[PDB]
Amino acid sequence: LSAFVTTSWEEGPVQVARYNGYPSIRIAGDAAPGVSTGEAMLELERIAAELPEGIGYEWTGLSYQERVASGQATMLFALAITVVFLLLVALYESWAIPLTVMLIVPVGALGAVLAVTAIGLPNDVYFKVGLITVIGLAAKNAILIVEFA
Amino acid sequence: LSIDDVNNAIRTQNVQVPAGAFGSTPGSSEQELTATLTVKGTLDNPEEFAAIVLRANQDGSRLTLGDVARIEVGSQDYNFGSRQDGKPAVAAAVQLSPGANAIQTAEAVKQRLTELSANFPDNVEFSVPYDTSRFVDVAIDKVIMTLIE
Amino acid sequence: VFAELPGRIEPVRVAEVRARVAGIVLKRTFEEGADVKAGDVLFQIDPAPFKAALSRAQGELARAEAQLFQAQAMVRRYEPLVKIDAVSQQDFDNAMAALQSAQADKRSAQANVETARLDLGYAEVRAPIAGRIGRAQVTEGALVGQGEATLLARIQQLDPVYADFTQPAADALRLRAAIAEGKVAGASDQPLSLRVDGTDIERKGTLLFTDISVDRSTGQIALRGQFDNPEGVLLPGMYVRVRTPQGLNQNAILVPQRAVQRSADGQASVMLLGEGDTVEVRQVTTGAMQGSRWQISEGLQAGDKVITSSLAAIRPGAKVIPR
Amino acid sequence: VFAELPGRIEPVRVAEVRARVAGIVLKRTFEEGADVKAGDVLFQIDPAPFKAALSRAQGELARAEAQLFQAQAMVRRYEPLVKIDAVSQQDFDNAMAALQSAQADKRSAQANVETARLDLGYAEVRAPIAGRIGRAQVTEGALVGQGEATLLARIQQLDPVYADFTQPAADALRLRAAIAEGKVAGASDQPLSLRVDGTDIERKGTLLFTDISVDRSTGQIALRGQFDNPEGVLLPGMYVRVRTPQG
Repeated sequence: LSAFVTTSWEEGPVQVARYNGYPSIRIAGDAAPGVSTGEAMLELERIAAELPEGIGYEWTGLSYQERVASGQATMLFALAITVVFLLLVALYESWAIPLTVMLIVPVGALGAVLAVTAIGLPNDVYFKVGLITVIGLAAKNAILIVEFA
Repeated sequence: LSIDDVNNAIRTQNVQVPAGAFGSTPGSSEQELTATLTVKGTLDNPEEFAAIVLRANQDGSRLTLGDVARIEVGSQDYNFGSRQDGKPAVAAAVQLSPGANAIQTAEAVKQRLTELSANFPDNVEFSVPYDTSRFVDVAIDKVIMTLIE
Repeated sequence: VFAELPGRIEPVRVAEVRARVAGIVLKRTFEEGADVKAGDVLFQIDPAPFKAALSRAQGELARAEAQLFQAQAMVRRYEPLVKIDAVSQQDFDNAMAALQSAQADKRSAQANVETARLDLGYAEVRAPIAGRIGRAQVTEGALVGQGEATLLARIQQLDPVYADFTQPAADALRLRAAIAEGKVAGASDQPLSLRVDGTDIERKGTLLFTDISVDRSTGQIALRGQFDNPEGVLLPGMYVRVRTPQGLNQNAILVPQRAVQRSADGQASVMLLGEGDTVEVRQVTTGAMQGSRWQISEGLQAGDKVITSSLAAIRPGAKVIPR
Repeated sequence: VFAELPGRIEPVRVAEVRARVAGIVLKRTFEEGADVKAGDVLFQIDPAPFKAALSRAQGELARAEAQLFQAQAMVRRYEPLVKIDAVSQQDFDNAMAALQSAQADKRSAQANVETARLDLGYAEVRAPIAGRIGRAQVTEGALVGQGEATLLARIQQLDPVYADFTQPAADALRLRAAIAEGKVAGASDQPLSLRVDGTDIERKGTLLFTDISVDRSTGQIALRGQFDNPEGVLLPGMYVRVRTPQG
């Protein structure tokens, strides 16, 4: 082979990564302790806005699901509030009594937020559903008074 | 020369080579630079294809593909052709997948094509000479107008 | 630098014992495989015609000798008579001319007899060289010598032996260029080392000949070395590997392989511990590879402090603690 | 415009030292790979028959010389006698004719002797040209010259060398047409540049010959240039690429 083959050292990729049919570079990381992911991705969008035109970014997996959930939480809350209000007016044959009792929601939210901030846990799905359960049970407590009233 | 000769020459000379890497497993306890061999097997441009050797003698004279054939980059097939308003053009028909929105899908296709319109060469322009969705749009609009009156 | 080249064992002298005269092989005088001396009779071919030719030549020689005897007697008788003028001077000169002609004819007849004797002796086939004789290519009673010179046997000399090995032409040109540059000193005096495949048998030898012509089919140059073989272990034709020196580096710098970095352009570089424990980038050229160490042809000098660890975690000009 | 054509290095003179006569190689008088001069003895073939033939020719020459001496003596004796009528003019003319015949016979015998001597000298295998001798194709004790001219050795002249390279005939015709039309000027005076593949060794040369015939199997013409090789770097048979000016 030495009669017709020469060897020259170059550099090349030992692994090639493609995403959605375009050549891609996969970047992974973890947030610092005490730092939430959401502010991190916001800063990352700010950084990517400074990249040269034509260089793109996309979220995948956990980040994708987190983006969707952070999107959906607010309409969840709105739908819950409207449905409880409508069943509140249905039961009491009045609107004023429903407004009266729905005034109890912020105090339960107050307690949940103060506790989670005092112990320092993040706004996880666990705290989220615990807040929802507190919300329902505060509603029950308010009903137990307002019905006899 | 026969035609099967040129066929076999093209087949044997325009082939990728999976060479490998030296220092590969099982690797000796001594050597420490496994590295790729990366042989060039395929040809990229018409000039290289014209350099395909059909017959070569010991003295140095070579018969090449370019001596007997015209090499170029053309269409794989010539059964079909597309014209628009008397001018040659390229076109493609999109056929909907079952159970999908139309106005949202048509708007998405138009918006994606418009976003790619930022990247078409300047001499080329896109168009949508055929679009069923518009009819549907007009149709529903007419219906809603009836629904009002 | 040593190159392991492929070669084959050859005998120094090969004698193809072939029949020169047509005839029937009557007897075989040698036993196959024995050592034979020069002049030993190996085959006997029946002389039917050569004996007759020798007899005819001998008869002609006898006739010439008879005429010479007659001329000698005539001259001996005429010599005293011419002094007393008993015969004319012309007759004496004629007798002397006849005597000289007879001597010349006898010499010519002797030459013819010698030629016929050599032709006949080409029937007692003898070993031209000493050595070990192989199998006989013909058996007793077979016809040989008709048309072509039939091969009868082969004789080979087994000590010393040659190793004919081969080297790619490009490698030879590179070696010559490096020697010319002063990069590598000539290793003509270093003995070639010969190894038989599958065995631990090693022999030492000397390079004799390097061909100036490149084989057109293989693009390689042939080389011939000579190896002593007193025990007869090295047999002709055996495929052998020859370690031949590719010259001597006097200032060979060998660095651990994990200390050489390569850039995107393929240029090789090394991290050096500069003054003040600063890390500097010095470009180098890598030569050959010995084990796990790169040979460096340029870019390094004796006493240089190269970094052989943590290379991926160090930037140029950064401060490090040398261990 | 320069065209890089493939070619090979070929030595100016190649002498295939072959055996002209049949016999056993008794000795080899040269070391393989050394430089030999013209006329140097390389192989000694056993001169068994040719020595005898030379002896026979010498004997015939001696007989012719003896007859010539007899004729000369006869003519010398007869010359003064014819001046005094002591012998007939016819006898003197016969003696002179015999003397001339003897001289012719001596010349013929000398020619035979020289033929035999050259035949014998065709057994001391001498180098026809000076140059480097290669490996001996036969060893001592081998029978050579039987039937065919057995190749004994090869001698090559390494300075200068020729580069035999090849160019497509269509390209040559296009260049010639462009010259005839006047678009390009003939580059006959520009030197060829030979490069050895894989090395930086570059050599200048001159175009010697362009072939008129086209190779049937490939359709390309052969060209020969000459390159100086003082250092012996260019070895025969090496694949080289010759850059030739195209006008």
